Amino acid sequence: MATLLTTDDLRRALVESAGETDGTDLSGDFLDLRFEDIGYDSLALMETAARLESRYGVSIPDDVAGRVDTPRELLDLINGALAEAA
Ligand SMILES: *[PH](O)(O)OCC(C)(C)[C@H](O)C(=O)NCCC(=O)NCCSCCC(=O)CCCC(C)=O
Repeated sequence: MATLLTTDDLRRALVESAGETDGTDLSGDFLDLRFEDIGYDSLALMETAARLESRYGVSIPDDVAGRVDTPRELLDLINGALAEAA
């Protein structure tokens, strides 16, 4: 019932927020990899965040989206706010 955002969910959703950036690798452990390695833009991540905010019912300050380095931190932001909604 509580749709805790997993690595597999993120692997989908992250791609769902990238349009022209198709063809990266998000399958060979991207969780500790950096957004620069996975070819993610700055705006793309704001967008990724907003996507997740609106779907899961959370919120993340847009600057904090640019403060993350690795996807696990972004993921932490989501599930963190999600766990506050409980
Ligand atoms: P990232 O690490 O490249 O950082 C991006 C950003 C926007 C957080 C940062 O503040 C920045 O790029 N600052 C430079 C000054 C500036 O005004 N940048 C704008 C760049 S993109 C879009 C700006 C905007 O006002 C509206 C965009 C609306 C859309 C894309 O729909």
